[PDB]
Amino acid sequence: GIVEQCCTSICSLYQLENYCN
Amino acid sequence: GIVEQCCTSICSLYQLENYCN
Amino acid sequence: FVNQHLCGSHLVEALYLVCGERGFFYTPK
Amino acid sequence: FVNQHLCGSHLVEALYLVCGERGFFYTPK
Ligand SMILES: [Cl-]
Ligand SMILES: [Cl-]
Ligand SMILES: [Zn+2]
Ligand SMILES: [Zn+2]
Repeated sequence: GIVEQCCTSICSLYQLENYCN
Repeated sequence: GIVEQCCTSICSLYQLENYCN
Repeated sequence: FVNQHLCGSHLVEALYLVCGERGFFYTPK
Repeated sequence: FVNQHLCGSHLVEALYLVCGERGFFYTPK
């Protein structure tokens, strides 16, 4: 999930875009 | 939607719970 | 609309605290 | 895990910025 990916390493805005609708 | 309901009036905790998964 | 977006920023934070492990869905207009 | 809870608070704020009008679903573990 997003917590696993982005709280263990820094997620850029482009990486966070994958979780958008 | 949540913006219509809760940005025009103060929504309680239970009203916000309607937008949980 | 800037004012609408500012309210939405607080909308997401409140849902995160209220919903907890369930999570939430947000959709602007 | 308090730090996990704190991290999720910034995550939902970040999602609200990038997704914009598209919206998003927040589904933690
Ligand atoms: Cl504000
Ligand atoms: Cl923090
Ligand atoms: Zn503000
Ligand atoms: Zn913080």
